[PDB]
Amino acid sequence: VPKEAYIIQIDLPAVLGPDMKEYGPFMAGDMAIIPTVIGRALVEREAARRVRIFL
Amino acid sequence: MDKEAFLERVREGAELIKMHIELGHTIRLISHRDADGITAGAILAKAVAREGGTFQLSIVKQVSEELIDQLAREKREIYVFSDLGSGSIELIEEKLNFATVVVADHHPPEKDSFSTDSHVLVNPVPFGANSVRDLSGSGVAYFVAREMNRKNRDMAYVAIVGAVGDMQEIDGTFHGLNLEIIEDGKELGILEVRKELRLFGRESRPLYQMLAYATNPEIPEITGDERKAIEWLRAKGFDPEMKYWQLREEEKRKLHEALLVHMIKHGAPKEAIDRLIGDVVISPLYPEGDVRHEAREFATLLNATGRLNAGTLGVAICLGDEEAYKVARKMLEQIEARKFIIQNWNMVEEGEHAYVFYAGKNIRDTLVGIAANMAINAGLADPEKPVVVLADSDEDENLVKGSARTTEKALEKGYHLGEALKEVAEKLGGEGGGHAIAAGIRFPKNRIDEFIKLFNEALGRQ
Amino acid sequence: MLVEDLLKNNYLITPSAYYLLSDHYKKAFTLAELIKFAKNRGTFVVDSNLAREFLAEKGII
Repeated sequence: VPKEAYIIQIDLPAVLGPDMKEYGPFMAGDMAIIPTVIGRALVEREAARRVRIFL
Repeated sequence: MDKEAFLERVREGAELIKMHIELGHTIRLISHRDADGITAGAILAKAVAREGGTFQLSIVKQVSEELIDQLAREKREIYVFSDLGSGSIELIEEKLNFATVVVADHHPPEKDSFSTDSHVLVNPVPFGANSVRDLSGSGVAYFVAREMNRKNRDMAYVAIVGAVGDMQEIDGTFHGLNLEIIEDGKELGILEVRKELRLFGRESRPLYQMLAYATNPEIPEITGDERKAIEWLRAKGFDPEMKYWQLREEEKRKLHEALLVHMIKHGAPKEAIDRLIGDVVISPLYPEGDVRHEAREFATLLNATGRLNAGTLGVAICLGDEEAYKVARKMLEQIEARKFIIQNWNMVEEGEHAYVFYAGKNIRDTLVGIAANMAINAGLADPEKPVVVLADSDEDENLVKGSARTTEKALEKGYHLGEALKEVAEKLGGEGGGHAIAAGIRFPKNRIDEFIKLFNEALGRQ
Repeated sequence: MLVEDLLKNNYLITPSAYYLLSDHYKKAFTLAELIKFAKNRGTFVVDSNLAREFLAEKGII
């Protein structure tokens, strides 16, 4: 389950991922490592921005 | 300081975080809003990602019962507080005992450790460290992340950014455990310590704005007067529109010698003069002229993102995200500070020996000293009467902060603003005092009227 | 499997809402019906409140 870092820009309850795991809840402004499926959907909804962490 | 006892707490906190990472648990990170907390949050966020773990970072103004209750309802496995929590140890014991808690802070704690199990306080103060000069909140985060994985030493510059934002080097140099972080960054080549002018704006501000906005130290007759700063730099042979980093090394020495002489002539305190040239932390990772190239300029950008409810955007900058840096600059005061005090100079309370202008939240508590100097250098107040600007402390809703500024000619009436502010500080309940011509005070907000009568009576008695 | 299908069209769902809708998915309502109900409420999150209102409008008891 590929995961990336995102800044969630709205309040958000715990939501399910494809792995049936729970993710959240999120306070508006939180930065979390979440499955890309959820993050990309929030990005497309203009509700989150990707953040790159160079390791 | 008992450094070895402190390192034992550092390993405890680091081992707990890594244990939950290896258990597959999301590391819940809570960090403070200012530059110290934003860098501390990014240090721990990168440390968790480097171990292959998962985090969810919240940048908050303060730890409160309402915040702890929200965190408790999330039902997490481990909560990690950075740059806060030292004053909330019993609140955390009560509402988060069901989970692992790690507090990484440098503020004086109410208890030297937790009584509950799987709760570790990582704080150097109980081991003999100076809270305001031996290590900052980001420094504690750095120690914990370095114990988790020595590759996290590549965040040494980010930690110093928070240390400079926390004014750990207020006297021009670093002390205590900060020096261990600086040596780490030097070994990795990610930071360099210059001996230069310590004023803000060596990367992005013109030289006249660098001088006019000087606060640590202030420059007499120049702080708060952009016109005199432009005039002064021209007479000394400098382009006032040039940036400090663009000067040759010989041109910088010329500026330093000229500024130091100007401060000796106009009776600047020896403390202010000794702090003009000192440690300035630079990072080769960024181009010169970039805001991130210098620690103080970097810490200034982070504090800006924190005041616009965009703290994690500042965290993303510390993690190397280039788009977040571009977003922050497009998203982002002294000109409005002068416009406010001029267009609202009907709100003052002139007594028999001073002015008192309470601005509320309209002026930051850090710009109060500049605002008082601006009232003198803008045809607003009689230069023979000292000026005191007051503003609500952004860190305490029940407190207010003020600075007392006057001119040299007015000093020749018996005035001394340090002894005047030290007297009222010990008659209202709070800090206060300073030097002869410049001093500050912090007292309860509900006794502003008592301050004006006492400070005028104290000044008139001099 | 409505978690993946809603995610395919950029829709999130809470675990409690999945509890109330999973058994009814594809039997009593279509993915398009649930998506249209959510979009007309101006949301892309399917929570327990939206789920109960959705089953109510559909007559699913």
